[PDB]
Amino acid sequence: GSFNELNAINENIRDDLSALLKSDFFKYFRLDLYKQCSFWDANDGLCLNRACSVDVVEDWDTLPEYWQPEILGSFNNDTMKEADDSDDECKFLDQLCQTSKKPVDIEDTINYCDVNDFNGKNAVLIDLTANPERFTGYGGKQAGQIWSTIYQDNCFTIGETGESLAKDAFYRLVSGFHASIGTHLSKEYLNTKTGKWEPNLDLFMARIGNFPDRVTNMYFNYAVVAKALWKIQPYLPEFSFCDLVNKEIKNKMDNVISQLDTKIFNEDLVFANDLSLTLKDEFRSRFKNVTKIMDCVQCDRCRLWGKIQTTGYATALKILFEINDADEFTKQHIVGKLTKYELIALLQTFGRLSESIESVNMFEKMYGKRLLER
Ligand SMILES: Cc1cc2nc3c(=O)[nH]c(=O)nc-3n(C[C@H](O)[C@H](O)[C@H](O)COP(=O)(O)OP(=O)(O)OC[C@H]3O[C@@H](n4cnc5c(N)ncnc54)[C@H](O)[C@@H]3O)c2cc1C
Ligand SMILES: *[C@H]1CC(=O)N(CC)C1=O
Repeated sequence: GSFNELNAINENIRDDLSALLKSDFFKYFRLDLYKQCSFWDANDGLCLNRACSVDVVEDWDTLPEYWQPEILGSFNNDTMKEADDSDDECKFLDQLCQTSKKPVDIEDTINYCDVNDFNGKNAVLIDLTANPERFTGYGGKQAGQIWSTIYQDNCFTIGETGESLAKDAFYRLVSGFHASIGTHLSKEYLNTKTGKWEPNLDLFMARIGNFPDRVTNMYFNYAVVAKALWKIQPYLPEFSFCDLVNKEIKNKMDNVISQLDTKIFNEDLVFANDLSLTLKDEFRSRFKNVTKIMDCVQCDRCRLWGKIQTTGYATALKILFEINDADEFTKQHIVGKLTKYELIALLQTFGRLSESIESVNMFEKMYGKRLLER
């Protein structure tokens, strides 16, 4: 029954959210090309023995050279650009249009990236519109080990208030995230017979359709992210007005968020009121580690989007935990302190979840039509 309300909300914002995500302000994301995987060599030592590929398509050996996993998951050249230490993504929403640099800086220098701890040994700005999440063929042992490690590190301090609650929330968030990716690779699948990317109903049923709970987890994630966006809206500063190109972005983000109001928000989705300060920080800490293990993903596009969504979820949790027991002054502070980096992650993550719900609707129709066919 809650699918009805959430999906209704999503039908109305779907197109407005899409256009926003395509704007100059939100279309790029800062990514460090240098991987720090605490296990195997992520950078060089490319994945051998297909320990990073999926059997799926009968056999890749019978498919053309340019349709292998390493290519389907690679970045587009003519899109990304070098990221400087002045990258707006490192700045706080408060520093974006601070009344003609109210914070002086008419001399010396100010490295916001280095300050806010963006120690990327080699960061670049990727065009998310030209590098969409899609089926890349990535999978196998590495993919499975990464997912397992993530799910297996669901261990909070015993003796705490809601240790069971935190454990359930963490699992659902990861599951919705995992499912979200499964829905996208099913929606954006490469038909090795026409070279066209098209919906693959059979894959979807296998990764999602026949496991209703994965669908439920995506709606849960959608509500969590939507609630975090709803919670910050009243404290968003005028972060875009001073920029000619993105002048209306702040207002256009308001158009979307305002259409999200639902009674579902009255619910304590991540148990903010039931988790001790110790679990809240442990919970947050687990997600940063998820964001870290993303460096072990060999597939580049998968890593980019993984970094985006995990960061998106970490931001949502930060918002919902902190804004919970906070006065108005603290709320403006909390929202004003989010980085552009974090806001892009949060909104882009909401975009992935919005498209996933839409894709489920779409696949359910394909399913219904194929059955009416036979
Ligand atoms: C962060 C990350 C990002 C990725 N991004 C992409 C991508 O953009 N494109 C692409 O083609 N591939 C991507 N992959 C891979 C994709 O997630 C699969 O791992 C892959 O298609 C191989 O499928 P599988 O059938 O081996 O495993 P999965 O379908 O990954 O299975 C893992 C195991 O967990 C279970 N499982 C599956 N989904 C859920 C869920 N939602 N909730 C609870 N359990 C579940 C399954 O039963 C199975 O035992 C990514 C992997 C990681 C680790
Ligand atoms: C998580 C925390 C812990 O000690 N275990 C057992 C190995 C977990 O599963």
